[PDB]
Amino acid sequence: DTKISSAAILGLGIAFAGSKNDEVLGLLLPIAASTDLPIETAAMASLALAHVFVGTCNGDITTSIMDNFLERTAIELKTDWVRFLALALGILYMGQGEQVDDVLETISAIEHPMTSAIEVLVGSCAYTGTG
Amino acid sequence: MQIFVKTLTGKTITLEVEPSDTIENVKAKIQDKEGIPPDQQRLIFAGKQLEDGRTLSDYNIQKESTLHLVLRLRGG
Amino acid sequence: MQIFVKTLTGKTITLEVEPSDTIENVKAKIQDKEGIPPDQQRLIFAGKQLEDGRTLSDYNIQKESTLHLVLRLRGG
Repeated sequence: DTKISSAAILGLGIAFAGSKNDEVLGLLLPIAASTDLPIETAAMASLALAHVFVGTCNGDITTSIMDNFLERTAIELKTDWVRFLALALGILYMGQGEQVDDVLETISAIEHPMTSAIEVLVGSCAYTGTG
Repeated sequence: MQIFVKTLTGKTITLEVEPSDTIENVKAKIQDKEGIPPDQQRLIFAGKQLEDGRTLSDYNIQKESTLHLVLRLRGG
Repeated sequence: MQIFVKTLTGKTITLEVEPSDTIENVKAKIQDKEGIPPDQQRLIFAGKQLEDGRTLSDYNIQKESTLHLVLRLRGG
């Protein structure tokens, strides 16, 4: 059934929910992209932040998350998590903002047609899509 | 020429360079502006990524060009 | 001064060091405390990874400084 994991992260999310402390992040980010430890507790964490920084998007984030879709590295393992990850990159922003438009420009500027699926996700959303 | 550098955080930088300038020289100028180490930088421009050594001329990078700068894949 | 070393998910170790202390030296103090060998350590601060040799003074690392102890292992 439900893995005690969700219950854990859930508590943390409600813990530093309203606290723009550069500490929690200084710990989550690494565990999410410290280029070492597995990618298990990593994926989840990534979402944890998204929930908090759901509104105000930081830099160190989009930076690591971005440098990931490209270099990826964090390859120690693999199974199924690109779904939740991609989702974050989407809600990563508030919604109405050409900011995302620029980002896509970066993903397009670089090869790696593997993330294509994503380009269609974020793209379809926000601007350039509806009609 | 005066080229711009847009970071993935939310800020731009106006650096005065030239065509003969080597990407390496640029990265250095940045390290002096902010504090990011060369071994930890990623410059992208309309075309692809700028490799070290080459010159801004190779990438036909003109003036007022926006350079997408991104840090290495880390956490902190 | 007394610097702190927070582990990704272990504990916050406190070590008495100085500004003239070399990173390598610090890593040694940690290896003596826990059991992690230097060739398997990685002190990260404000996202800026500290290299061996340098001193806690070069990074301006003052007292009660929180150092993010991270692990690493790559080469191929």
